[PDB]
Parts: sequence; C-alpha cells; structure tokens
Amino acid sequence: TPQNITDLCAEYHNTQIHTLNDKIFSYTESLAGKREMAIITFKNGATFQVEVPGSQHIDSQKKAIERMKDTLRIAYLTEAKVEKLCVWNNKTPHAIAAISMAN
Amino acid sequence: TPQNITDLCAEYHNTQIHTLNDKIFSYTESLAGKREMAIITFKNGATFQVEVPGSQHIDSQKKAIERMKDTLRIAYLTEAKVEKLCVWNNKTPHAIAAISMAN
Amino acid sequence: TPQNITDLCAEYHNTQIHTLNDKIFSYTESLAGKREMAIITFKNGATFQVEVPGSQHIDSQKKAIERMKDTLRIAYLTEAKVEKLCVWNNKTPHAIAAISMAN
Amino acid sequence: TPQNITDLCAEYHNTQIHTLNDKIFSYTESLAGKREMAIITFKNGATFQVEVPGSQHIDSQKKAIERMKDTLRIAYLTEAKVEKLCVWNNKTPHAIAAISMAN
Amino acid sequence: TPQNITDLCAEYHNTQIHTLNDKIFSYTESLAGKREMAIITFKNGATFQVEVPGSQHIDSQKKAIERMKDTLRIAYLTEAKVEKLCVWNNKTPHAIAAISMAN
Ligand SMILES: O=C(NCCN1CCOCC1)c1cc(O[C@H]2O[C@H](CO)[C@H](O)[C@H](O)[C@H]2O)cc([N+](=O)[O-])c1
Ligand SMILES: O=C(NCCN1CCOCC1)c1cc(O[C@H]2O[C@H](CO)[C@H](O)[C@H](O)[C@H]2O)cc([N+](=O)[O-])c1
Ligand SMILES: O=C(NCCN1CCOCC1)c1cc(O[C@H]2O[C@H](CO)[C@H](O)[C@H](O)[C@H]2O)cc([N+](=O)[O-])c1
Ligand SMILES: O=C(NCCN1CCOCC1)c1cc(O[C@H]2O[C@H](CO)[C@H](O)[C@H](O)[C@H]2O)cc([N+](=O)[O-])c1
Ligand SMILES: O=C(NCCN1CCOCC1)c1cc(O[C@H]2O[C@H](CO)[C@H](O)[C@H](O)[C@H]2O)cc([N+](=O)[O-])c1
Repeated sequence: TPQNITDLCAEYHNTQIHTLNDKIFSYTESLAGKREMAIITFKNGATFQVEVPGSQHIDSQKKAIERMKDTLRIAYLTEAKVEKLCVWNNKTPHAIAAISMAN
Repeated sequence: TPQNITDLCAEYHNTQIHTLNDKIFSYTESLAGKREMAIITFKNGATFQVEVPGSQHIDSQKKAIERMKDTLRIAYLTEAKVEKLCVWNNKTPHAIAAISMAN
Repeated sequence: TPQNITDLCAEYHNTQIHTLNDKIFSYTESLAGKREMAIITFKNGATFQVEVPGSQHIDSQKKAIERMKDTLRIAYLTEAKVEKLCVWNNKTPHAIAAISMAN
Repeated sequence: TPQNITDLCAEYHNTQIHTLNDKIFSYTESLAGKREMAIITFKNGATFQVEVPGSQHIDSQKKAIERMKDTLRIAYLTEAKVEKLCVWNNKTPHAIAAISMAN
Repeated sequence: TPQNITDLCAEYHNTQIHTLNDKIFSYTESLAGKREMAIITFKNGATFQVEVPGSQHIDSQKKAIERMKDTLRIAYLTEAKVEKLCVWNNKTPHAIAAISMAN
C-alpha cells in the first residue's frame, strides 16, 4: 500500500496533486436532488468538489465519500491546515480523491 | 458543474439565496412523529427548516438531509458564520437546499 | 411547517414546554437491555429522558431518536444553553420530543 | 423508567456502581477480530471495557454499544469528568452498562 | 479478556507494539477505489495505515475499521497524544489493530 498521498494519487489516471498548505476558506454542502455534494474553496480561489455519488464509483467508495465530506466539514470548522489534495482533473471543479493534513 | 452555492441554487425551480453572513441564533430539532426536522433562526428573525423526509425527496437526498442536520447543529454550536442559504420558497419556513460557510 | 418549538409541541397531545435557559447539568446514557436510553438533568434537579425506542414510535422516529441522544451529548459537553424542551408528560421522567438551543 | 444511573443499575443482576468523579486517564480501542472493543482506565488504575458485541446482547443493544464507545472517546478527548459507571461485575474488566457525567 | 493494548496485541500473530507517546504529525484519507484507507505519520517518520476492508477482515471488524478512522481523524485534529499502537507488522506500512491514548 502507498505511504503517502502523492504515491497514492499516482496510481490513478486523470489525477494530480494540488498543494494548498492552508486552511479551507469556505465550505458548501447541498441536499438538492442530483447535487448531493460538497464544495470547498481556498483563499487563492481554488475550488474543489466531493462528487455526487454515481455510477463512476464502486460500492466500496460510497462510505468513503461520506467520510470525506465529514472530514472537510470538521477541517473547515477547526481551521485545520490542508497540506495536499489528490484530485481527478477531468471534472469541474476538480474532484477530491484524497486529502492530507499536516501543520 | 456549479462551482458555488449561487450557481447551484439557480438550477432549481422555486429557490432563492438568502445572504446571512451571521452565526445561527437558535437551533431546534424534533423527534416527534411526522415532525422529524430541524429549524434554525438568525437574529434578524429569519427562520429556516430542514424538511421532514418525504416523497418530494429522491433516495440520494435522504442521506444528505441527515448530513444537513448534522451540519447545522455543529455550525450552531461552534458559532460558525453562515454565508448563504439556498432555499425553496414554496415552503414555510423556507426549506434549506444548500448552505455555505465562510469567514 | 412549525416556525418554532412551541408551535411544534402544540401539535401533539400529552406535551408541554419546559423553559430552561440553562446548560445541561448531567448526562447519563445506558446500553443495558431494555433500557437503551439517555437521561439529562438541570441544576435545579429537573430530569428528562430520551425514551427507549418502542412500539409507540413510528419508523421515521428511530433515526431522530438517535440524533437527539447525539445532540444532548454534545450540548452537554459544550455547555450549550438549552432554551426549551418539548416533552411528553405522560412518562416519568418526562420524555423529550424536541429541543431548542439559544444563547 | 429510572431517574438516575444508580436506580437503572439496580434493575440488573451482576451489576455495581463505581463512583469515579474523574476524567478518563486512558482510552484504548481495537479493530482486531473478536476483540472489537474499547477499554478505559482511570488514574487510580480502575479498568473498564465496552464488551465485544455477542450473543448475550439483544438487538436493541447493538446501536447503544456503538454509541457508548463514541461517548467514551469524546469524554476522554474533552477531559469530561465521569461521575459514575454502572458495570457488570461478572466480566474482567468490568463491562460498562451505563455512564453518568456531571462536572 | 485483555486489560490493556499490550496484552490484546499479544493475542494475535504477526503483531507488535509501537510506543509513540506523541501526537499525530499527519493524517491522510482516500476515497479512491481500492484505496479507501487512512494513513498517519509521526514526526519520527513512522507511518501507519488503516487497511482497506478486505478478505482478511471478518464482518465484525467492518464497523471497527470505520470507527478507527474516525478516531485517528479526531486524535489528529485535537493533537491528542497517542501512547501506543498495536499493528500487524506483516504489512507495509504497518497496519493498525488497536490504539491507546494517554497523557
Ligand atoms: O431537489 C430536487 N431534485 C432533483 C432530482 N430528482 C429528479 C426528478 O424526480 C425527483 C427529483 C427537486 C426539488 C423539487 O422541489 C420539491 O422538492 C424539494 C425537495 O427535494 C422541496 O421540497 C421543494 O419545496 C419541492 O417543490 C422539485 C424537483 N422537480 O420538480 O423536478 C426537483
Ligand atoms: O410522536 C408521535 N407522532 C407520530 C407517531 N405516532 C405514535 C403512535 O402510533 C401512531 C403514530 C405521537 C406521539 C404519541 O405519544 C406516544 O408516543 C410518544 C413518542 O412518539 C411518547 O412515548 C408518548 O409518551 C406516547 O404517549 C402519540 C401519537 N399518536 O397517538 O398518534 C403520536
Ligand atoms: O439474564 C438476563 N436477563 C433476565 C434476568 N432479568 C433481566 C432484567 O433485569 C433483571 C433480571 C440478562 C443478562 C444480562 O447480562 C449478560 O449480558 C450483559 C450485556 O447485556 C453482560 O454481558 C453481562 O456480563 C451478561 O451476564 C443482561 C441483561 N440485560 O441487560 O437485560 C439481561
Ligand atoms: O483479526 C483476526 N481476527 C479473527 C479472530 N481472532 C484472530 C486471532 O485469534 C483470536 C481471534 C484475524 C487477523 C488475521 O491477520 C490478518 O488480518 C489482519 C486484519 O484482520 C491484518 O490484515 C494482518 O496483516 C493479516 O495477517 C488473520 C486471521 N485469520 O487468519 O483468521 C484473523
Ligand atoms: O477510483 C477508481 N478506482 C478503482 C476501481 N474502478 C472504479 C471504476 O470502475 C472500474 C474499477 C477509478 C477511478 C476512475 O475515475 C473515474 O471515477 C472517479 C471517481 O471514482 C472520478 O469520478 C473520475 O472523474 C472518473 O474518471 C476510473 C477508474 N477506472 O476507469 O477504472 C477507476
């Protein structure tokens, strides 16, 4: 198994690492039908989503999607610094695959 | 895809954005039958609900409704500033579709 | 839908509003069989329960009962002021139907 | 229903009350197979478990066991004073049936 | 039934204790398919995983794996000192079986 987010991210196509080293600037979540998602931004303007669950996800990812939204909310509220995001860059906004927090 | 709450809200009929830029003033929740819901108010008197789950909601919204109540409770308790609410205005109190939090 | 806890409470028989405007003084929870419940008290001694789930509860209430115990625990630990409780007064301790929190 | 943890405890065989009036000194939790459990200790050395779910438990206790582990973890992390534990004393470590917190 | 993490760890093949007595330095979590996992590190470089749920795990462990990831996230965010980890050291990074928090 990978030992860090960069190596994990590299195991997938259409991904990249974004380095933020900053707290989340805004947290948005929706219960509207077909847009059951979260969106975060950083003060540099960078915007990321947790995608709506769909046919692109395998069953094992469903619980992890819900956990990621839990993690973003509590990171936002505690002002935790986000080190890196692994995202899929074939989506707009880029779609989060993994998060690392440090400092 | 939408990149913010205003753009998301616009995708739906019978919605509008309320701009609060304030912490929640009160948080109410109920387990009484057929009123399993949350109500929030702001100091300006504005009152909003998370609707009781019902036939107006598709399955994917049910988990998101539960998450929204989780979010309002911890936003309340942490005195997190609510930036905007996307609501359906064909309900009384206006029914929350989405929330954004920012500093 | 109700604008506030008082109007919600009034929709049910055997209910009353208790106005506390105080933090919870003690929190008790049990996993013992047939007593899977929570009990809270206030400084003046007044005691309230979240009832064990049972045949008086409709299915939609089961999730809301679990949420209420979550809410009471974090309210307790954060010393959040409880404004009002809506309770069923045909049970001893009075059984919580809804809670409002406000500063 | 009982008004307090001492009366609750008295409804069961093989139980006793421990009065700690202290924060939890250590929190341990395990995902190891057949030992999916929590263990807490106090400064004086007293040790308690949340038992692995088992055939001695009825279905209504399953959710309550998971909630108890949630409660112990957050009590530990917040240094919340534990007033009393109701335990089964026919297990080693004694098995938690109920907890009360009062500052 | 064990009284502490060391004795629990010793009930399993291919385990060891790590004594850290330090807060978590970084927290990583992923929703990427087949890598639905968490990774933590300490300032001395020690790296640990919560494994992806899989054929090595029995049913009873599934909730406990989810709980473990919850615990590591909140330990990280609260800067809780980790005393010891019980791990399987037949995996790279070593795989967490249990955690103790103290002091
Ligand atoms: O949130 C919605 N999501 C879209 C997803 N689904 C596709 C079509 O079948 C059902 C909904 C959605 C909300 C709609 O609105 C209705 O439901 C809302 C809660 O979901 C609110 O209760 C609102 O007051 C009500 O009018 C109406 C429609 N619509 O009339 O198509 C879609
Ligand atoms: O919260 C309730 N709303 C809807 C649930 N209903 C419960 C009974 O089966 C029918 C549906 C509700 C509460 C009712 O009250 C009953 O259940 C309560 C918990 O729900 C309390 O336990 C209360 O002490 C008890 O009398 C009675 C009715 N009723 O007689 O219609 C409705
Ligand atoms: O034999 C039991 N029930 C029937 C006896 N009566 C039940 C009502 O109280 C008074 C005595 C009985 C045994 C119980 O205890 C058993 O299960 C416990 C976990 O639930 C502990 O594991 C305990 O170590 C174990 O002996 C517990 C309960 N319970 O939590 O309801 C009932
Ligand atoms: O955690 C296990 N629980 C099963 C029950 N307990 C097993 C040990 O004796 C006490 C009872 C268990 C773990 C085992 O170990 C395996 O799974 C671990 C995760 O569970 C790790 O993935 C570890 O790297 C791996 O070797 C192997 C077996 N097995 O081959 O049956 C059981
Ligand atoms: O995260 C992946 N995990 C590996 C499991 N795979 C899931 C899809 O079915 C194939 C097996 C995975 C991600 C993939 O990426 C796809 O899904 C992502 C969400 O999971 C994002 O939505 C991304 O935008 C999309 O391209 C594509 C594949 N793929 O083409 O195999 C695998």
